[PDB]
Amino acid sequence: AMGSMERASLIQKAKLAEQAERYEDMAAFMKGAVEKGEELSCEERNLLSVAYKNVVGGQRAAWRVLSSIEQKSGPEVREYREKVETELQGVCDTVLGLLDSHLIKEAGDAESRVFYLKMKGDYYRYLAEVATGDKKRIIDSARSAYQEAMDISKKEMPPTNPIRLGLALNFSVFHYEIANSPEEAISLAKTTFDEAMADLHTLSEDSYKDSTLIMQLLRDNLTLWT
Amino acid sequence: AMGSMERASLIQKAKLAEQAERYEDMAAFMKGAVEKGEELSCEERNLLSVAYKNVVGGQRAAWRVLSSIEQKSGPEVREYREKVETELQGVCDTVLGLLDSHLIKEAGDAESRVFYLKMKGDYYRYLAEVATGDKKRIIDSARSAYQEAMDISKKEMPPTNPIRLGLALNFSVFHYEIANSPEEAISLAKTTFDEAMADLHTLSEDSYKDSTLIMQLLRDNLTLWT
Amino acid sequence: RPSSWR
Amino acid sequence: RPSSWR
Ligand SMILES: [Mg+2]
Ligand SMILES: [Mg+2]
Ligand SMILES: [Mg+2]
Ligand SMILES: [Mg+2]
Repeated sequence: AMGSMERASLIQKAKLAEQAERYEDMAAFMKGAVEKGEELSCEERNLLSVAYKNVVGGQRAAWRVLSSIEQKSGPEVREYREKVETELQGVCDTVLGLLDSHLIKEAGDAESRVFYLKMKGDYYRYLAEVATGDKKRIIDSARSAYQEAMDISKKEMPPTNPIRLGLALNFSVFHYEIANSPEEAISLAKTTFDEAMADLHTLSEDSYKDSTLIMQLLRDNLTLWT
Repeated sequence: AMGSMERASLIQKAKLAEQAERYEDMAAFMKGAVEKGEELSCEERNLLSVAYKNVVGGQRAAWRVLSSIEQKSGPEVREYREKVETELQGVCDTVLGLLDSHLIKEAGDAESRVFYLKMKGDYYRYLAEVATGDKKRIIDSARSAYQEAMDISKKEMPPTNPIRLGLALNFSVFHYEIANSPEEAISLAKTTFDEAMADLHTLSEDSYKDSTLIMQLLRDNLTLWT
Repeated sequence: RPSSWR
Repeated sequence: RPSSWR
């Protein structure tokens, strides 16, 4: 639907939609920008991620409320949970489709390729949260994406790089919540935290603030898990 | 789109959507229930009101953010504000359409007729907030609806009745913010508050809590306005 | 912004 | 629920 709008206007409107907390609009603007076929800048990648994370985050929260009601239990609660589930799956498939056509294959720099592979892992993870039918193949798809991202990140990025940190955080969550691997989750969070800590001395004040924020999330998880 | 779903299932799903904070869904379920053509119960009326108030409330907040950006200022901010504006107008027209076809004409009891006329006033008020083109006729439509509601409420309901209180609160806001009548707004809020205060002695503990909550909103406005 | 019913 | 990146 956004084929007639200029790329720059789509990006401008995504920023306006963010300010207005209109995340569905923001996602549609960024989908349109991606479909222009040009690579995305760092800022643009972040706009894409914020938009879809907010959309799917609302869906996931609703799904969890409905699934809890359904667990406690006519066909209505199941029907509605299924409706929300299908809508969530659709959003995940849309994101995965953008990554596959053709953001990942055009991403050569480590910052972009890791970013997109992390996103791929995240959206398969969300699919895994609701899967019951090929749960295993979905889980393996998430794992593979996260693993490729981690292999690049460890080769190409310092241990304090925020995308490297956020990837490791989310892969640890994948292990704990999806793969039933809490020890792997804790290991990963601890090693990531400690290697980042040892590299903080290299950073500026601003970079330090960025890295330590994400480190605190790793710590929050380790506190919950141990 | 809801023609094939049972009325009771639509009401059940509206309640589930509320619990899930899926207000767009909740509004669509309640629109479907209204279009079954039966009158609505008290609880059902409240579900209808909560759904649309949450939908339009988000639109209004976004419109305000965009209008502020536009005031500070290519065509993009105006275009997007216009998009959100048109979507808001559409929701208001949908609600007004349900009230006109045929909720108001079938509402004979004071509790239902006042409720619907208050809603009619509220949705014209939201249309007035964005109007620039027949602002005057929109403002007069709100006023007339609120005035009919107030005339019934004063005849048929005690001064502590929550719907009577909420009507007076919103009509006072209409005077202050839309009609450029701050003295009328303050008068109305003060008289409403004082007449309610004098009638609290007649209430149960639970009814007292209900009435005093809305009275506190009248007071909050009088504090802001004086 | 004043309070309307909520 | 643990924290993922936010
Ligand atoms: Mg162009
Ligand atoms: Mg490239
Ligand atoms: Mg039937
Ligand atoms: Mg009747």
